[PDB]
Amino acid sequence: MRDAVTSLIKNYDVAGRYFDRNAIDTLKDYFDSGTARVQAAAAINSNAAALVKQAGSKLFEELPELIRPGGNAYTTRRLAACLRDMDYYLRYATYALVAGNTNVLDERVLQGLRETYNSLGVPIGPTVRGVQILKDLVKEQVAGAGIANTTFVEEPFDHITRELSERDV
Amino acid sequence: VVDAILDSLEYTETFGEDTVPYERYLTPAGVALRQLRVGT
Amino acid sequence: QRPSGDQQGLQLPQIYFSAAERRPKFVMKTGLSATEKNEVIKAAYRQIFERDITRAYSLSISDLESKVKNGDISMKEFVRRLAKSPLYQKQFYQPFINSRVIELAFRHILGRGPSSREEVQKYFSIISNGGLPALVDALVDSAEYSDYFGEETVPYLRGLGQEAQECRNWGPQQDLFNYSAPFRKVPQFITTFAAYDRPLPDQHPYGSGNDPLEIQFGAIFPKETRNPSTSPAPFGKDTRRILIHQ
Amino acid sequence: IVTKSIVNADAEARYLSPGELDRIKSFVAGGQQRLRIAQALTDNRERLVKQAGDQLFQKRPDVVSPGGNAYGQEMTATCLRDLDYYLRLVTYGIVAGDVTPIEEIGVIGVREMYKSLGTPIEAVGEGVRALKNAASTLLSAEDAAEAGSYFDYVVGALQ
Amino acid sequence: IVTKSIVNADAEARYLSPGELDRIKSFVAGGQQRLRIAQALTDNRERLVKQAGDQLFQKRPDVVSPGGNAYGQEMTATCLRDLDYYLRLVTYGIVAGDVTPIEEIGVIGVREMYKSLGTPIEAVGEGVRALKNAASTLLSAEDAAEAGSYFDYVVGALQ
Amino acid sequence: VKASGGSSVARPQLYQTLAVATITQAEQQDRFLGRGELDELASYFASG
Amino acid sequence: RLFKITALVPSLSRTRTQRELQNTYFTKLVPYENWFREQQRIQKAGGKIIKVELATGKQGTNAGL
Amino acid sequence: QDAITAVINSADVQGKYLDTAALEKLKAYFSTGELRVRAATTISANAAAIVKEAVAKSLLYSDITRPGGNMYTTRRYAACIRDLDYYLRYATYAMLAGDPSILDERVLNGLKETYNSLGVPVGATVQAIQAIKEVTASLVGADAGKEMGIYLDYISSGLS
Amino acid sequence: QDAITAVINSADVQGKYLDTAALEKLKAYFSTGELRVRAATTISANAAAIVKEAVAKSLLYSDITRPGGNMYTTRRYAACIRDLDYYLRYATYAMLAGDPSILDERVLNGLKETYNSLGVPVGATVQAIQAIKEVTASLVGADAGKEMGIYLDYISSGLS
Amino acid sequence: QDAITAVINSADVQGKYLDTAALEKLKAYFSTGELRVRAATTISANAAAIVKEAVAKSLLYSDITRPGGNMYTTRRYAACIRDLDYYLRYATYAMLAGDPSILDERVLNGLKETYNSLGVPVGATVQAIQAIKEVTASLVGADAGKEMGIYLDYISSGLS
Amino acid sequence: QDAITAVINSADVQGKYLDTAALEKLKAYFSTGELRVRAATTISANAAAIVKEAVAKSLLYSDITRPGGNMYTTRRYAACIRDLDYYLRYATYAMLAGDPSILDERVLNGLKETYNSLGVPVGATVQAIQAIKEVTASLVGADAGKEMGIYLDYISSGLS
Amino acid sequence: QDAITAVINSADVQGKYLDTAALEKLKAYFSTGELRVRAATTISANAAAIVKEAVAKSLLYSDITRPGGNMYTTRRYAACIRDLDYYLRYATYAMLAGDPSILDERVLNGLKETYNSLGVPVGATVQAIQAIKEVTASLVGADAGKEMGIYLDYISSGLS
Ligand SMILES: *[C@H](C)[C@H]1/C(=C/c2[nH]c(/C=C3N=C(/C=C4\NC(=O)C(CC)=C4C)C(C)=C\3CCC(=O)O)c(CCC(=O)O)c2C)NC(=O)[C@@H]1C
Ligand SMILES: *[C@H](C)[C@H]1/C(=C/c2[nH]c(/C=C3N=C(/C=C4\NC(=O)C(CC)=C4C)C(C)=C\3CCC(=O)O)c(CCC(=O)O)c2C)NC(=O)[C@@H]1C
Ligand SMILES: CCC1=C(C)/C(=C/C2=NC(=C\c3[nH]c(/C=C4\NC(=O)[C@H](C)[C@H]4CC)c(C)c3CCC(=O)O)/C(CCC(=O)O)=C2C)NC1=O
Ligand SMILES: CCC1=C(C)/C(=C/C2=NC(=C\c3[nH]c(/C=C4\NC(=O)[C@H](C)[C@H]4CC)c(C)c3CCC(=O)O)/C(CCC(=O)O)=C2C)NC1=O
Ligand SMILES: CCC1=C(C)/C(=C/C2=NC(=C\c3[nH]c(/C=C4\NC(=O)[C@H](C)[C@H]4CC)c(C)c3CCC(=O)O)/C(CCC(=O)O)=C2C)NC1=O
Ligand SMILES: CCC1=C(C)/C(=C/C2=NC(=C\c3[nH]c(/C=C4\NC(=O)[C@H](C)[C@H]4CC)c(C)c3CCC(=O)O)/C(CCC(=O)O)=C2C)NC1=O
Ligand SMILES: CCC1=C(C)/C(=C/C2=NC(=C\c3[nH]c(/C=C4\NC(=O)[C@H](C)[C@H]4CC)c(C)c3CCC(=O)O)/C(CCC(=O)O)=C2C)NC1=O
Ligand SMILES: CCC1=C(C)/C(=C/C2=NC(=C\c3[nH]c(/C=C4\NC(=O)[C@H](C)[C@H]4CC)c(C)c3CCC(=O)O)/C(CCC(=O)O)=C2C)NC1=O
Repeated sequence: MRDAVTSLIKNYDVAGRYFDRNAIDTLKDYFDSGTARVQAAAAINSNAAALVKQAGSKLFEELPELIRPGGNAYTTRRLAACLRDMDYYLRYATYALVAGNTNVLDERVLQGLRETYNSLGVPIGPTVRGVQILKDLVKEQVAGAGIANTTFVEEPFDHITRELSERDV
Repeated sequence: VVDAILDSLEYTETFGEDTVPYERYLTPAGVALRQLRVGT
Repeated sequence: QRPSGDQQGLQLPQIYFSAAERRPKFVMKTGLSATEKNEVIKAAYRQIFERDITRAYSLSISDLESKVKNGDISMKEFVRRLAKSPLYQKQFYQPFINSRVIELAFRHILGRGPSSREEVQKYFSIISNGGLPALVDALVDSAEYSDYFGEETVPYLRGLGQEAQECRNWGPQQDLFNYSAPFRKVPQFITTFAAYDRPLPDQHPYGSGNDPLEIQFGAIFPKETRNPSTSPAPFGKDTRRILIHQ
Repeated sequence: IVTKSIVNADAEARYLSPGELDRIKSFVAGGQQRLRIAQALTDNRERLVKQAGDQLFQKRPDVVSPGGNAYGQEMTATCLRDLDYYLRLVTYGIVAGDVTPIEEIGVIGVREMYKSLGTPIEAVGEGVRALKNAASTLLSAEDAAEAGSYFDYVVGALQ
Repeated sequence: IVTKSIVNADAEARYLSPGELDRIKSFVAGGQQRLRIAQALTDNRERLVKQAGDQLFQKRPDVVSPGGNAYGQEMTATCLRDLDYYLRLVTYGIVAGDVTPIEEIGVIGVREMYKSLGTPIEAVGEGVRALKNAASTLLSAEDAAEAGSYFDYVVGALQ
Repeated sequence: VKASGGSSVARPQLYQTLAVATITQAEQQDRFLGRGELDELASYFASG
Repeated sequence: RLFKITALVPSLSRTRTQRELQNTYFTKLVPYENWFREQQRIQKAGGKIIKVELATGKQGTNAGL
Repeated sequence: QDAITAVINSADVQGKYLDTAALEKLKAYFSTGELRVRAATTISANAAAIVKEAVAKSLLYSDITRPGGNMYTTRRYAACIRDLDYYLRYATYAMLAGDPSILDERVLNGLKETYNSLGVPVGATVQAIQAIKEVTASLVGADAGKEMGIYLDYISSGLS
Repeated sequence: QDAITAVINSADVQGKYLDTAALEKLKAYFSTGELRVRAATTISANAAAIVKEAVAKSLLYSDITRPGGNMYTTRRYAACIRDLDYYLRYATYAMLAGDPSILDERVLNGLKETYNSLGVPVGATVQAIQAIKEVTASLVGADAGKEMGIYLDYISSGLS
Repeated sequence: QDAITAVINSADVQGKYLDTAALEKLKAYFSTGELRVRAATTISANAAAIVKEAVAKSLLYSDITRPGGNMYTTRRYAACIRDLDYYLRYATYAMLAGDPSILDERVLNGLKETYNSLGVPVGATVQAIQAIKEVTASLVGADAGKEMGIYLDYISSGLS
Repeated sequence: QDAITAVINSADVQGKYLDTAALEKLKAYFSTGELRVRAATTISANAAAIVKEAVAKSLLYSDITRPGGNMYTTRRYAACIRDLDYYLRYATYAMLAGDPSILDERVLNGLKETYNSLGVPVGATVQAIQAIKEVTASLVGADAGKEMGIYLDYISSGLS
Repeated sequence: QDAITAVINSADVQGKYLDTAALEKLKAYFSTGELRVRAATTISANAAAIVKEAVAKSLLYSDITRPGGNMYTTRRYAACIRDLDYYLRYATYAMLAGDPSILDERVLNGLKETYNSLGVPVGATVQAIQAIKEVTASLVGADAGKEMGIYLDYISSGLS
């Protein structure tokens, strides 16, 4: 797992050279973004458990078949597993918020996701759909407590999407 | 499948109409086992 | 809550665990009746060698049973003295390469498959510097062993119902928990874990078993069935392989 | 230092505890001083390798002696290149704030490498000590303390 | 059979599943027939040992022959005492409903005992078969079936 | 994700059922069912 | 060279894992170079070490263990 | 291979002549060949109707044909119909041969490799082959539907 | 899985209550459970005699137990007895469950992979399972021997 | 793939319409396309000069072009120029697409396999791609040189 | 396996007694065991010096130990020394056994899979094993260096 | 490659001109080419007689041509004759080139993979190549039979 400061160290270590001006420029970018990132992560951490419940509510508002016979969130035994997967996606999105990379989502979430989801019969379309109910709610919560520019909050959920994506183009 | 392989343009333009076919490309593993052995 | 660096912490809900195949968990207790010790001993044999060595071949160490029945050495000591043994070396240390021996000794003792790349790096360094008894000692003494089996519980498999599972080793652990696990002979864990960080390989897009050999005659492919060597990687639809051009 | 807290809270099933968020916010605050210290050690590298080779070959003349490893111009150039590598890893550890990306590249297998190269490790430790002394002369007091931090980690690691 | 279900549900952390409670209730119902079968085998023991020795020494005369183990009055008395022991353990297994308290006393180490006594185990199996035949003649059909159950377990165990 | 591993199917039980659980207890100790593990299902199939 | 040790290791984390809650008090023999890391592991859990006793070994002997 | 060719091979690798058990096997095959041929004819009648009914039973109106599913793109729907037609056709060949070796040689050889490479869901494929088996066992009768379901369950078991 | 659990699952995935066809299936299972239990008891009686008679029928005095064969070494003979005892025991479990899913889940999962890895002959295994089926159908009667032979032929068909 | 096509795909696999964040991504791409096109034009101007300057910076007068090195034979020097022209051209394509997927699909697919098969030194290739990146960042300016160096460092990182 | 155990196995699978050719093979092994043991002793003397001289001959001062190479990181240098010590130790075991089966069973089993997974260069490994072979053939003499080079070239040929 | 081409390559990769040791190697090759050509002519005379005598020495009247052996089927006997003709022909090419690289490039490349895939016995192949070597060393004389046996033993050693 690589940080936003350690990924530069890997990129500059494979060439064997020292720090130059451009890496110092992106480090200044990360270092003035960090104070806002910590506050956004505290605001998302505070109301996370209710975010999961409202994400479940809007996810079942969207596609009715998720809570119907031929679905996967049928009983509570199969409902609690979908809700803890919502918990997992929010947790590693906050990890990627404080890290500033998408390498945490790559290395710890997305790497065996197709194998488990095809193994258990779990769908993928409603999963990324639920990921984005989560990020709309998280955008609302970050915009509530201060922080004006919310694109760094916006990116890790979309990266999780683009790798869970069944690419057809 | 045979008719579509020989119907194609990448056959007629490279080999031609009167050349016996011959091996032109190999896989990277296929050259790893070939060249890199005890007598290179 | 695992106690490590690269392993992740997970939570399985309490509902999901109840609706799963529960397994018998044989504690030692050294005082109970005459069959109820032999059941625990047969369980230690059935889990450490993946098939019971007696009733099936009828050869085993009869020296160590006489101490486990009494209570001289506990189960964490008995598993240790059973693994670094001449009997276990003939079946699991002698056929396989060290990187496959590490994963099979993870299944026999810890009851799981390797969780990270850092895990197999450290345990390969340990088996490298000290043989199989150093690996057995570093495995039996751990935090993951003693939190799970303590001193007396015979080791047991932990699939997708017993404890929460992670995505990253789900594929290889699903094939490790099998009777047909000690025939792969090709290390399924270090290969996948170090193919994760690296880009794609040069194999055929429809699996690795499609690539024939190139020796003037061909008609020869690695069987999916003869010796598994399974490594499928997701290729897109606009790929292009790289070719050497004689 | 963010990867440290992330894998630290990741082994547990809990989130990042907000004391860890406080330490990340404080590191984010100190990052500007870290970047200035790293640039000051960056632009003055050849002075530091020169004075480190000075103080080392004054301290231990056996690398200069023909029985030692660093005998001749090629071997002494490889020696100063090793000191350049360690100064580079020290600047990486100064930016990262925690010694993981420097131990991962310079510490974790160094004893068997230098053993199967023939060189003694104590002379390398004295070379990093000379680098620490020269950078202590180059920087201010609060900068030399924070540089001698990671230099001290390397000196303790090579022993 | 209650200890079987109790240690069976005890290896698990679960309680006794109510299907096991159903099998315990059914065994509790059949216990009266079990007690009558055990008393009928109890009071007629010497007939069963006599007819078992009859059918065995008619079947295998080598124990009678002086090279065999059961040669002479003392050795043949020890032989019929062994058959008495096995009939006693069969009555214990008839009462207990499951073969644990008979295997714990007569089966679990019998092969090495009879090997280091010199006696063949197949003759002991034929003796328990003769006991099963004599008890099948002594009992009714539904009683001889349920006795030949545990006698069958002993015959399979000694082989 | 760049590479992958070998998935299969996973069939976890949706609920504990009696007459799979009592088959399961004999599987985990690889014996035939005992003299009352039969006798439960004997009464169970009649009380069905 | 084996030691006879009586010890007691509470995990302090059974309530969030919902484990078997098996006994944590044992009297076991441990070999010579093994008791080192056993010592260390028992101290990792804050476990009390009641009594360390010699089972096998004469102390002060150099060759032959 | 056949059942005839398997019997001849098993008699050949011993150097054995055709004993009476092998003649029993061949005469049982020559008895069952009647309904084998009739079943193969009526399965060759309406294979497209069987595949249509099977996807309407199992795969349609799920999330699989919704966006995000593996059958969303229309080339992927056509590939799904192609794979199900393959399973039905090779099960017909294995039913008429009376030996599942052609399934092992031509279908089940490198198929899990391909389906894990492409990300094809395996359980939905198994349920689709199950729906194929139910539809053709209804269509052909029970007596030949047993032998059809044996090779379709062979494909389903080797796929898993 | 059971036949009961399969009926409950098939009623569950539709969201359907227990209709009369499912009650017919469960009542047929509750009718057949009598001979199911009696057959399982008498197969558990003399499993070793069944395996002994099966190897004496099929595998003994062949080239397989001669040197060069796969059953020449005595550990390989013991492994052969172990595999046949496994087939008989899991066929007993599938007979008492009334559903062959445990054969698919516990026996037939990766078995052809293992038998082609070790070089185990498959046709001799199929003939040994056939001899097992004939011996236990003689021993238990025809009426339960049909259901025993169904799951033993399921193992034989999935093995091939 | 594009950045446009990646945004459309990420919106498609959820079944989501184009929300405002995706419109922000597309409008940022439509803002940056100006300097993207101008950078691609001036890189297409003098690609041969860039490759010449890069080998004169990194690879020339080393031991690599001496006998024993991998660039000693003149066909190997021509193959070196070909590989560097490939890296620059595909980095130009990935810069104008704004998405590095074509590098993963067309260059970085089986390249370490080839370079370890032929015995090509990897570190010298990484330093040559680094010299390419420095030369084109000097030639195009800093503002487009950042985006050029991102994909050239992507090739360098995937190669290692 | 041994040469003794291979001779016994080849005599066993035929059911053959020990004929005179097998006794010739065993007596040739009992003749060569003298220099086998002496060679194994002096190779066990200074294995670290052999590995040091081999990396100083082949791998050092190349691009492999430079950044970008596979031996740049110090844990990768330690892993390189570990792999070369493995090759020398298992070649010593195969030399003293007189049969290369332990190389096939313990080293060459899944090694190309690992080296293509990690991106380890194969040709540099082959040249390092070649330098190992030259150093130990110089150190032990020509007469035992032939048998050492046979198993080291066996590792090199199976690796390629 | 040749011995000439190997000498030229070894002089080329150093940038060295043709020194006197290389001229000694080429003049030794030009001395030995006489008997090389004469040996190749008389081996090309009666290759079929050599293969016939070799199978009559080693492989015939064994269990290998009996049923159960790998040469029982007549297509497998023809494949055996083809493989032995290949070994003799490529050994003739390597004898006339004076360099075993064509054996490594064209025969010994993926041959153990093929022979372990098909289940071909390796030791019987080694003994057949040994009988080939004895027959052609008798037929050509000792002085060229040494060089023929060197490359045939090279094939035998690489096969094992
Ligand atoms: C309230 C007086 C009545 C009632 C109301 C109710 N239920 C829900 C939501 C759910 N109910 C379930 C139910 C089950 N899961 C199971 O496994 C079983 C065992 C057979 C049952 C009954 C589930 C999974 C949900 C959540 C998904 C859904 O909407 O169905 C609601 C909606 C609550 C909300 O808005 O979040 C309401 C109003 N159920 C009762 O018990 C009363 C009769
Ligand atoms: C909810 C949005 C969707 C859904 C979810 C669902 N998931 C499961 C089961 C599992 N999910 C996981 C997921 C992860 N494990 C990880 O380690 C990570 C990265 C940190 C992830 C994302 C795992 C391992 C399981 C298996 C259970 C376990 O944890 O051991 C289920 C249960 C399936 C069943 O039938 O039992 C469900 C229902 N399903 C939906 O419909 C939503 C689209
Ligand atoms: C190597 C030294 C060594 C010894 C001796 C040893 C003995 C030993 N004997 C035991 C039991 C026993 N030991 C005996 C032995 C005897 N009782 C008698 O009446 C006779 C006088 C005597 C036999 C000559 C018996 C009868 C038991 C059975 C108690 C039981 O298990 O219920 C037990 C209990 C558990 C078990 O057998 O498996 C141990 C540990 N362990 C050792 O490590
Ligand atoms: C960034 C991580 C990293 C480290 C640590 C590293 C060490 C390293 N030191 C080397 C050599 C060397 N290292 C030294 C070291 C010294 N001179 C002395 O006397 C002192 C003991 C010490 C330095 C003051 C010498 C003398 C050589 C040449 C030895 C030889 O040629 O055998 C070499 C082999 C030659 C080379 O490829 O450079 C490596 C790989 N390389 C790395 O990439
Ligand atoms: C309740 C559990 C239990 C068993 C099983 C048991 C067996 C037992 N059988 C014994 C002897 C014997 N057992 C037999 C047995 C036989 N005669 C034959 O020919 C047949 C093979 C077989 C019976 C039909 C004989 C002949 C002896 C005397 C052997 C001797 O004196 O060496 C002895 C030694 C003498 C004694 O102390 O009685 C024991 C302990 N004891 C037990 O407490
Ligand atoms: C529950 C389902 C199940 C099965 C069947 C199973 C089989 C199995 N059979 C094996 C070996 C074997 N299997 C056989 C069996 C046979 N070879 C023949 O010639 C006969 C045709 C056939 C016997 C009827 C033999 C001879 C071996 C020995 C190979 C060896 O160990 O060297 C092995 C290798 C390791 C070991 O036995 O302990 C496994 C895992 N595992 C399972 O979990
Ligand atoms: C007994 C047979 C056997 C071998 C050989 C073996 C090799 C092996 N080499 C490895 C790594 C490695 N192997 C090498 C070796 C090399 N790379 C190069 O550039 C050189 C050409 C070559 C050294 C001569 C390196 C550099 C790594 C480090 C990769 C990494 O860990 O990041 C790994 C990954 C994990 C680990 O080292 O601890 C294994 C398993 N395992 C075995 O059981
Ligand atoms: C130029 C180097 C080269 C070789 C050697 C080569 C061998 C080769 N031998 C084969 C088969 C075979 N190879 C053998 C040979 C043997 N089996 C035995 O029992 C004997 C020990 C040995 C003969 C001396 C046999 C019997 C087969 C038949 C297998 C089959 O086709 O069913 C096949 C499978 C397809 C085919 O023959 O047409 C190949 C490719 N190809 C090559 O390009």
